[PDB]
Amino acid sequence: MRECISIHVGQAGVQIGNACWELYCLEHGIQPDGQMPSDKTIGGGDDSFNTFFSETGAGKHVPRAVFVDLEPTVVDEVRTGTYRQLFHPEQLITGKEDAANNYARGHYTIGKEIVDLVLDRIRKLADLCTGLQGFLIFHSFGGGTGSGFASLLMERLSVDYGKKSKLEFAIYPAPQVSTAVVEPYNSILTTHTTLEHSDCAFMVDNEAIYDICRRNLDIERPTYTNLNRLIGQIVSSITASLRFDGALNVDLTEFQTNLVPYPRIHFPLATYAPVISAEKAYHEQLSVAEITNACFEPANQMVKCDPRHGKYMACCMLYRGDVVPKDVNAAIATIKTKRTIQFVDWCPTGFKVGINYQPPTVVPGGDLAKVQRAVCMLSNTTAIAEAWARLDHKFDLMYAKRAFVHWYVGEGMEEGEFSEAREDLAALEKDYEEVGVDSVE
Amino acid sequence: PPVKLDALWHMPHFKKVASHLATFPTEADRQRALKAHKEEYAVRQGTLRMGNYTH
Amino acid sequence: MREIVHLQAGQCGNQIGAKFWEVISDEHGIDPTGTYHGDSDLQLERINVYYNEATGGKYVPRAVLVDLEPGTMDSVRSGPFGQIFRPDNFVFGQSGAGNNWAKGHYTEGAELVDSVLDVVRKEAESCDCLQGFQLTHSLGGGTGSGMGTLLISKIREEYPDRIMNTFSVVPSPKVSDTVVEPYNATLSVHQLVENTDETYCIDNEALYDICFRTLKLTTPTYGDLNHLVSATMSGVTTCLRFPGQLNADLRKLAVNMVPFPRLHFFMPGFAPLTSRGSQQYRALTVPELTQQMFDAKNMMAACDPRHGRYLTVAAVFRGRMSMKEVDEQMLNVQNKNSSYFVEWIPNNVKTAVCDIPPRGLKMSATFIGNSTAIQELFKRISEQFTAMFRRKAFLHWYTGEGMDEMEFTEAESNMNDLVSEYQQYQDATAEEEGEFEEE
Amino acid sequence: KRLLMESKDILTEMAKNEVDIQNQQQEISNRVCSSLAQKMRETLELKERM
Amino acid sequence: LRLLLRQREATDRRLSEVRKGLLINQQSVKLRGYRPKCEKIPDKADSLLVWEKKELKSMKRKMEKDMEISEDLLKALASCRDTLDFYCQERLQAVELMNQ
Amino acid sequence: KNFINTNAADVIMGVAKKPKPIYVDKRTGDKHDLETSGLFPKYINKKDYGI
Amino acid sequence: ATNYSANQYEKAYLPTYLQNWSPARPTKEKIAAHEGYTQIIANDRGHLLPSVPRSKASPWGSFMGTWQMPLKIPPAKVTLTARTTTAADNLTKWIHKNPDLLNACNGLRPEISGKP
Ligand SMILES: Nc1nc2c(ncn2[C@@H]2O[C@H](COP(=O)(O)OP(=O)(O)OP(=O)(O)O)[C@@H](O)[C@H]2O)c(=O)[nH]1
Ligand SMILES: Nc1nc2c(ncn2[C@@H]2O[C@H](COP(=O)(O)OP(=O)(O)O)[C@@H](O)[C@H]2O)c(=O)[nH]1
Ligand SMILES: [Mg+2]
Repeated sequence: MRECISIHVGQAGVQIGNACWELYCLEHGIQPDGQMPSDKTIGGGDDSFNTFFSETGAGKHVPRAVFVDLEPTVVDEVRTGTYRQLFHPEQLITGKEDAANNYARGHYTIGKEIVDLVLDRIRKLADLCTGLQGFLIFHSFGGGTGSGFASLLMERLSVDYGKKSKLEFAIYPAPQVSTAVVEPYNSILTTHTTLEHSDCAFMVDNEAIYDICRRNLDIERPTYTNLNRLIGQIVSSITASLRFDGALNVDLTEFQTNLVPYPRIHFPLATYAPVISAEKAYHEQLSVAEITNACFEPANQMVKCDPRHGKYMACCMLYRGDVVPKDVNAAIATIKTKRTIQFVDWCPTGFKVGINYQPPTVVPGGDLAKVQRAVCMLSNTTAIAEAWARLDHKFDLMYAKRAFVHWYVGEGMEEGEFSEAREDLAALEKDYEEVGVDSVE
Repeated sequence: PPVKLDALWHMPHFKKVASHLATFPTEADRQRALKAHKEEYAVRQGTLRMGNYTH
Repeated sequence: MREIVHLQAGQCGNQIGAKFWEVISDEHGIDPTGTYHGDSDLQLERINVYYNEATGGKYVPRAVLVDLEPGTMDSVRSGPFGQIFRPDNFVFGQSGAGNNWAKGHYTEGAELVDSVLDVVRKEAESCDCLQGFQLTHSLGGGTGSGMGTLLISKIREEYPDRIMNTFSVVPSPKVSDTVVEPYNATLSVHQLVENTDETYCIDNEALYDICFRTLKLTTPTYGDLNHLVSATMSGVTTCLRFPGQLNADLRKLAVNMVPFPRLHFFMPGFAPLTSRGSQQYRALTVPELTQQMFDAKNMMAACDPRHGRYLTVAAVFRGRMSMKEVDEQMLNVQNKNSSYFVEWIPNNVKTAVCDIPPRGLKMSATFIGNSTAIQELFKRISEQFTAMFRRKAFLHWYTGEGMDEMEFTEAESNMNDLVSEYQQYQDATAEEEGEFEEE
Repeated sequence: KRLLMESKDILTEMAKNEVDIQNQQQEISNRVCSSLAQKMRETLELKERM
Repeated sequence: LRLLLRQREATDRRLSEVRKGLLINQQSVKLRGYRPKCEKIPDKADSLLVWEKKELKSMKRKMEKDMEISEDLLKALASCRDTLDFYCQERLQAVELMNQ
Repeated sequence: KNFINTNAADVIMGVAKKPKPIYVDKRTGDKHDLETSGLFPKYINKKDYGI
Repeated sequence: ATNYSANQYEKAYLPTYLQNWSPARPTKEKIAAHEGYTQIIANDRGHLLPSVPRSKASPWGSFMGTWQMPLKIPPAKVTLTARTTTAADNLTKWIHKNPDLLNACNGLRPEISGKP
């Protein structure tokens, strides 16, 4: 009955989908063909896989995912790889030419050709699903496809489906390292469009994950696979309460509702704990107090901004494994009794707690050790506003000379939209200021 | 000792735009709240005067 | 899918494109017959980007070799990979240009242009979704500098939105082999700045210097020059031919590399260049690759970038690496030499990674940089053109073909305004806005 | 020269205002806590007669 | 400039003492609410506790303004110090073969 | 020429390039023009329809 | 054309329970009774008579394709709770800027809730 349909867009979307779907198949017991390991009866159950997979005639399972991209090679790799016979051919949608780091190309010219086909495929998947819980949408703010076509898909998805949740996993630009020069323009223009068509977001930048992997997992030269595994672990802990039973289960709509205080503040920051290697794991007790203390370290957030530069407004907290409510409450009380963690005034009780039984599985060839208990964290705070200020800094000092804008205009987008988007981000920053203010009369 | 404490540059065109969110009930509360906000600007941390107290 | 049509003009174009096709044939596993004898599957998955299918499991290159004198075409056809080219694509006149740009452009190139447009239309209509054209020529000659510009001007009109690269051989001023070289250079750069997407400026003197001091060859012939240039041309589109961790291609590079349409001249470079003992003593790593890439003795143009501000920089890496080392090194090189990058563009560097290493190697990297120091070549061309065109010397050859005199004047004017806007972007300040935000 | 002239006058006031505001605060609490003892003596005194 | 940073931390340490004092006073009034209703009758010492609060709020201000004038001077000290070194390299640059 | 002014001036004063409608028809990229395929109404609205 | 009501069985036919997860057509809950018989309002081959009135809307339905929809589609969810006085106006102007989207069958019909 539970149902999340995946709408992964872009190169980042496709690679994150590869990691997540390998994790899901290993968790549920699927083999790379798409079969159960035996010739088991369809009169048996373990139908938990129904939240992600769909049954066919032959007793085979098909994912509820639509990898979309506008360059052929990334999806040709998944067509040719080990999981080739797992995905339906018609689900993996590609295009002949890509936007090439151009939101304008990906929004008005190239995206508008493949809007209809992917909409039809999502419509068929939603037809298959019985009680649809939500749409999970993964993309980046730098790449032209994953910015422009994702924005346009969101805009049309809001029309086609008014109520349903559209969760947003996003790759935010890092404060220092960058794989692009024009990416402030994309990262400026996509958020102005998706400000009014979005429910929750989980922006992550790769620099902080680089720091976490180099500091905790003892890998001095990891690769994007090692980041994708961590992202897949985050999504797994999000959907665990849907999949398997728990002492206090929590849907998607619950932690959507208790995380967005105002209609233009929908930007939480993730956190996972513990992330430690086997050699370190052999030496440390891993208890609820330890992991919940590690979740609040400003050296563990995968967004390069310190919560000590702001105030938390909401905190969704997701425990998993061999955990006990009494110890959870003791740990949260200890967290509360600390001045280094500061809350806003109109949020006296700012926690939403969920508990799941099954420990997270371990993928062979991964990085993490096998641990009996873990925790995910989704904190909405105003310490994100400095990141928006830095993005405005870079966008303004590029936009003064009117650089790179000939590309967009020649594609066919008006130039006043640049000014309008920058003004709306200024308005959003001032909104963050106003909700950060305290009132004492 | 390097002494760095400043805000990243923004163009004066995009300034002075009013906010889109109005939360406080009355402007009488708003002005007092923002006045009290201005005063801690030498003791707040990070940037944009939104941190926790220094020390 | 995403095809490239290769224009080849002049003797320079023919020899360097011959080496270029040899390099890609060895990279993709092609025998002198033309068949595929490779072992890996990725070697024949996207081979349609440059090749076309022929019966017997044959692949014919998507190349157009154009020349006004038949003597070069014989050497190209009798070379090592000579018979791979389809004979109908060879297009050649019967009379040369004599290093006369006017002869190549107006009188004699006007007859070959119809047939070569027919052949390039043949090859453009063959492919389904053509990305564009990549042309190879020299500016100090008679046909590549001459009728090559006519080709560029006509096919820009016929196929506007497609991409065009030009691997132009510019004149070195320190060493030269032609007296009338400045005239052709200045009458060609105007056509380049008006109708071209990207231009890579390669200099034979720079290549000679690199072969002298880096590879330490006793005898540097033209083969090594062409091999270096062709390695660069392969490193540009390797990410289009092969999959990687972070993909990119030519339009991505152009969009993130050209801030305004007038400034499209780049200095290229190749990272792993070592001799015998150098190979023995040197461990091929990412920081060493970045260090040698940014060493100014490694550049293959004739302009030191310690005399200019690096407008934008691109690196396309080759092999299987860890992206943390790549990004850390590029942040390090951005922070250290702080003054050498313009300040009104944060993160002036654009990166790409392709998995397949070049054949014979475990890692490699390619640099494409736009800096203002490239105006050092236009200043030198303009001075040597002033000294010549002042006295109306060698002018009867050009004016006998039927051109007027104001063409030199307007070419020099446009060249001068190009370098003027380059210096305006040179001495530009970031924390300042005016004259456009008055509204 | 100008900032050096400006600095020395400024630095003394920061040190001078530091000690006085430290000194004033301790005077506030001693007088205030004395009155609480002054309320204690009367309540103990009335308790005797009760 | 170096002297100013320690004068900056010296005053900020006192600002916590001003802040700690404001908690001490408000803590006491809560305990002053614990007394039974016979003792709950307001007295003169309650006015003194209110008198302590107004001062600490006003003493908070002088230390608040203490640092705001400290910051603006401290930035101007940096820029002059910055450009002074910048200008030094200009004249030092033509003596590079000299002893200097 | 104050090229920084002119380059800004050419961008700000101008119009977009209108894209022609194109639709993709298959799980791999297949661009087709939309105004002649018969998906767009075209002939029904124009002309002396029914006369 | 019309969507009737299965009365006590209308729970089985509701759009979400039929796995149609989108905006759906409304259902006529009450039926009125007509007395007497019916006049003829069309010629042969279904031509409406000169006297009978006709609707003025489009005779070919109302679909809006991708290349016909506006470039800035406003959201369905409009919740004017904490918005300022002008900001609620500006969003509402964006809602009502394009009447052809609202009248379109595929077009959005947004709900507006709260006030500044
Ligand atoms: N964490 C993570 N980030 C990625 C991954 N792939 C790409 N990115 C980020 O995405 C940004 C650019 O978007 P891409 O996904 O690379 O490319 P795209 O989304 O297809 O957009 P186009 O290239 O214009 O077609 C880069 O800055 C990368 O840092 C990935 O696999 N993992
Ligand atoms: N780098 C390089 N330069 C070359 C090559 N062949 C010729 N040149 C240079 O090109 C110039 C002559 O070009 P030219 O033959 O006149 O061009 P054409 O008249 O169009 O055929 C000479 O200065 C040579 O140094 C080559 O294979 N590589
Ligand atoms: Mg891409």
